[PDB]
Amino acid sequence: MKTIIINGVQFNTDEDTTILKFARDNNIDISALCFLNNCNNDINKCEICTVEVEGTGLVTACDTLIEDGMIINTNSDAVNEKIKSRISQLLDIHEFKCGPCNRRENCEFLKLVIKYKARASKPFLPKDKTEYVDERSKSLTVDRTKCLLCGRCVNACGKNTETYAMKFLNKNGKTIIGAEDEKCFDDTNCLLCGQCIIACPVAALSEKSHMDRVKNALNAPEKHVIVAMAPSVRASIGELFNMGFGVDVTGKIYTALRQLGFDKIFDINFGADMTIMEEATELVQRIENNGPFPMFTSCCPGWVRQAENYYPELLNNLSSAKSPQQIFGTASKTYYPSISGLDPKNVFTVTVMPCTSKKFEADRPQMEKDGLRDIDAVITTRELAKMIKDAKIPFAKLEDSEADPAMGEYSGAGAIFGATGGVMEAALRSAKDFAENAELEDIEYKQVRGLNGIKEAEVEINNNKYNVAVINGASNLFKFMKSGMINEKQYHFIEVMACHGGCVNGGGQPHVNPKDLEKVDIKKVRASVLYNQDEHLSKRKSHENTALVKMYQNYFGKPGEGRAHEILHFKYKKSAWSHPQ
Ligand code: SF4
Ligand code: SF4
Ligand code: SF4
Ligand code: SF4
Ligand code: FES
Ligand SMILES: [Cl-]
Ligand SMILES: [Mg+2]
Ligand SMILES: [Mg+2]
Ligand SMILES: [Mg+2]
Ligand SMILES: [Mg+2]
Repeated sequence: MKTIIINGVQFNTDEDTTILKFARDNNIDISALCFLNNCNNDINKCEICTVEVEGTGLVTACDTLIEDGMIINTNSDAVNEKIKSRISQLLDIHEFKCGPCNRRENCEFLKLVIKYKARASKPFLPKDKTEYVDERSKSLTVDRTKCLLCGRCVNACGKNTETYAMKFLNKNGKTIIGAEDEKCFDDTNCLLCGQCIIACPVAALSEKSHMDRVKNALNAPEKHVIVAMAPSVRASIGELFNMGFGVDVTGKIYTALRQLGFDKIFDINFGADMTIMEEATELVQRIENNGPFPMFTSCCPGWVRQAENYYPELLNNLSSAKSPQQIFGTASKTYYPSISGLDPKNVFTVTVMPCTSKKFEADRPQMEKDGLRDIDAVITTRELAKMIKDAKIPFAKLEDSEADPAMGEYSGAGAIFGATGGVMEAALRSAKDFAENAELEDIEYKQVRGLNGIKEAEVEINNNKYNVAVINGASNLFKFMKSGMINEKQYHFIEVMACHGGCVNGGGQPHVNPKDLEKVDIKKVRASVLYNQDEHLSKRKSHENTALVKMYQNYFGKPGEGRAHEILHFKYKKSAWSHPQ
């Protein structure tokens, strides 16, 4: 037991925790900035969490454990003057121009500036931003006129991926954040997962914009612009319209997309059902041939980059099915003209993703056929919200509409893709039916769901027991491989997601402030929307999707062979040998 006094209030406690956590647990306001993910910036503490401890002086609450006898003051003039001073020193290195800024509505730094009425000693007003901006990547952008050097991106990359692809760099005697040797992120071991963006409290890290690609296509007379959103968008975008967390906004999105001028409203969940058709067929092929094993999923481009960069010997074990994004895109240039009369060259296919790595996937040289890209543009959840707001579309008051069905219907198995273990569960629902030539009623695989980092299960398919794993976050892939877990038993099918929680926690998603993250389990609440859709959909197996069945019957043929394999599959170039690299 300890006795603590905070702002005159005595507490008796046996907790072993920091001042900051104890105070917040007890409804005592203490500000913080660089603290996130249970880490602060050890080499450059922001000190926004400063408090006074009698007999010690000023201390950082976010990294100081409570101790018996402490008498703490969080709101004295001296404490508040120190905090204001720290914010002022940050304004000295910050281009404070919120009007056109992409974080204007949800910036953590602006909130602190306002709270403490802080002002720079000397305004930072660079007349030209070229030297501060890196837009080389297909997925990420850096604007160092906004960077606080808070280290939250560095810490978050370490925690989420263990790549440490985001680093502190010494650029002629000045500290910046960036990739190894100040290279373009894409040319390093970076996965392009954008977890560093999600951790950034300001507009310093962003997605590489595709909004101009999209607007130019919408305004081109002869382009027919398809749009299709990822599973997770419908569970997330409402947050950016003050609608709260866990709101299913599917119908409003379809309406908003029509109001933005898109010419066809499809859904990547249809592509999710296509990927299952192919992937479950491939798994059954491997089961009936008793190998090869394991098969890894290939639908998360952060994981694909992780394999290319660290485990290229596993590229030969990846499923060859394209991801829902790319498989949908391929079909949008082949099947869709065949049922519409559109000239394939005039089709422009746009996805809305919770993900920055998806932009790199869509821009891979070989992701095209006959000169036509599978996918022409990828906008994040954040970018779609901005497009809606710029168009003055009253999202929260829109009536619901439906997708155009031909490439827009989806089953409950497709619906769950955006949660960790969703691909696994969806794939098993079809694989078991295929292998057993049956229509099984027991389709829920709750043992692969949820936030555990490594989830294993034994499944019975056609009288044989098989082992599956769901790897939940890139750091957990490293743990599974480096610890030898892959060799502890024979795995047959392994799902890997780069973002912990699955795509509902992707790097293109709405930012959430640290206080809301403590109040709301964002990964669970966003995923709950998707599981709810599956629960109430009539068709809960990808192979029961009626639009999909017609597509295969009339155009692609049998999945997993022939035309479907020729067109809808992809093997990574780095799977084969080359030297040098
Ligand atoms: S990052 Fe925040 S404080 Fe800085 S200009 Fe943008 S909104 Fe304003
Ligand atoms: S890019 Fe963002 S998270 Fe990273 S140090 Fe700069 S302000 Fe902090
Ligand atoms: S995109 Fe992912 S791997 Fe690359 S620096 Fe950001 S968090 Fe690290
Ligand atoms: S888990 Fe989803 S959001 Fe994250 S990198 Fe992979 S595809 Fe993108
Ligand atoms: S929030 Fe405590 S040092 Fe930054
Ligand atoms: Cl249609
Ligand atoms: Mg620390
Ligand atoms: Mg220092
Ligand atoms: Mg148009
Ligand atoms: Mg193949």
